[PDB]
Amino acid sequence: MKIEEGKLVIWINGDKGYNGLAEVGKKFEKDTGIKVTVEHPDKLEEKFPQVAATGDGPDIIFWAHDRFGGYAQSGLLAEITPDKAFQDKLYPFTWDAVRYNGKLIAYPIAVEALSLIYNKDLLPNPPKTWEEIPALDKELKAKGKSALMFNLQEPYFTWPLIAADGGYAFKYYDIKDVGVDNAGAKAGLTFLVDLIKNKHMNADTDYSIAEAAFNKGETAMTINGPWAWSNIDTSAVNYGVTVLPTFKGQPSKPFVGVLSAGINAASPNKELAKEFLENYLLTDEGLEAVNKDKPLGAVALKSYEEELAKDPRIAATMENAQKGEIMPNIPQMSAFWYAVRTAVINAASGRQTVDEALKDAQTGSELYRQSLEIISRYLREQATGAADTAPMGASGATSRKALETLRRVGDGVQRNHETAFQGMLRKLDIKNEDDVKSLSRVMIHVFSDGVTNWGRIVTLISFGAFVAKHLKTINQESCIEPLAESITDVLVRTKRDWLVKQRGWDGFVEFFH
Ligand SMILES: CCc1sc2ncnc(N[C@H](C)C(=O)O)c2c1-c1ccc2[nH]ccc2c1
Ligand SMILES: OC[C@H]1O[C@H](O[C@H]2[C@H](O)[C@@H](O)[C@@H](O)O[C@@H]2CO)[C@H](O)[C@@H](O)[C@@H]1O
Ligand code: NA
Repeated sequence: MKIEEGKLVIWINGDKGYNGLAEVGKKFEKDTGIKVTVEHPDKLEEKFPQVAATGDGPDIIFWAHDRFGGYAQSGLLAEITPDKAFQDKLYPFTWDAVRYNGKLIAYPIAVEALSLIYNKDLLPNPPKTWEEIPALDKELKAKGKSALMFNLQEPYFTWPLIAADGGYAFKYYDIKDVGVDNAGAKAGLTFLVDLIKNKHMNADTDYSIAEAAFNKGETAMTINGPWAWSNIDTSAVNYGVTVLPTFKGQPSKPFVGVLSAGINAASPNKELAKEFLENYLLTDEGLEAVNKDKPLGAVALKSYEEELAKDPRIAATMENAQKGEIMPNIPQMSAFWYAVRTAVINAASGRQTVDEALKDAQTGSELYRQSLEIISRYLREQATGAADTAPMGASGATSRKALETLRRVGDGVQRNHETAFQGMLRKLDIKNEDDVKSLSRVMIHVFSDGVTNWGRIVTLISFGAFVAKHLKTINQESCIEPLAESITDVLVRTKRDWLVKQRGWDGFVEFFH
């Protein structure tokens, strides 16, 4: 099994206090003889699910809590079971952030929210509104400075503004209700785009560029989290940390993250990982070592948070946090961020209009759920002979028309392939939920081998329906939902970009109209 026993490998993002974490690791080694390696791989949040699915990767992964539901759904995390006395050492709301399907899937570390960071020597009174920024930038440009620079390549940083006037990810979670392309989101992202068009900001600005400009005194404000304050301390900029500006009179609403540590389900060192996280890291001295390297924010550990809470920068962080919302941890968060990242980048660069960009983001964010709705309904009605009577939601005319198209087209595909499907089904031993796991390997492989088009997607789904009929016949109707989920995963994981390019299921209805 790929992960080595008797050592701990930890992954944490490169903007965090990884040298402090490695000090905690040295302490552990001194008491236990177990060496701890801390690494900060690029794109770790994307790499983890790839490697862990093979039984490889780090023993411990640190990331905000939003990615952890996806990893837990995929079976990539160990359930953690801290006892009552340990649970009571942390804030309950930090535990809530790492609860998925009623199980704790990670240890919470610290609460992170973005704030407005400003240079007090350039801007003694920071703007209370977004709307006053253009005028401020004009005033600053006369003196060779700019008003505001922040990372436009990661949507986390633009989210507070998108959300201010009513953008939202998933309504509180109703995965059916997505608010990425509503009027509020459009208003916020249009304001950003106008800043860029009026040369108050540059579309190419990334994390490093914005940090460098702020810490060199070139720009009067940035938007960043507590991890950033160490580099600003070293630069000797006189800075303040404050509430984000309002937009259309309403607060900026940052997405609040709880930095959390999960244990790899494939680790043979789970007991050492638990001992390290509970008895070395989540202690006053452990968190202090980390926080001294790069500030964590509002830590989850009550004893130590009471000391940090007196710092005005933490107060500001918590003020922004209360105006914001805790991120969801559901599995489609990954897709939501991918869609939104592209929409912001393309709207900023002018490759797409705001309307265009947010439409595509809404399609991408809704794709898994919409696909599972169609596929699960078609498989279940095929298997049983009766349609599901529940409505689709308020966003569900697309689901409905896609199901109707699928019935029409799929009737013929199953009819014409009945002999071939009967043959393929016989080769396979599909008798219970264990077997369906295997099918995913087969179905991915077979599906990916050929060309990408709607006809072949209909054939994949049609075979799924043929299997569902068989499942029902042998009293394994409970396997139909897992089959539908597995087909949906295959389809959206391998064809997401192609699907969004087609306008999702509306494209399907169009192709076969
Ligand atoms: C694992 C079962 C799947 S998934 C799938 N996805 C798209 N298309 C498929 N079949 C067509 C003919 C295609 O490739 O266009 C299949 C088959 C499938 C099913 C039965 C068969 N008999 C011979 C070959 C074959 C293939
Ligand atoms: O930009 C989308 C991105 O947002 C959040 O990632 C944050 C992270 O939480 C912070 O700890 C800090 O590292 O900056 C990151 C943004 O660059 C989400 O947690 C992440 O899943 C998402 O992709
Ligand atoms: Na990164």
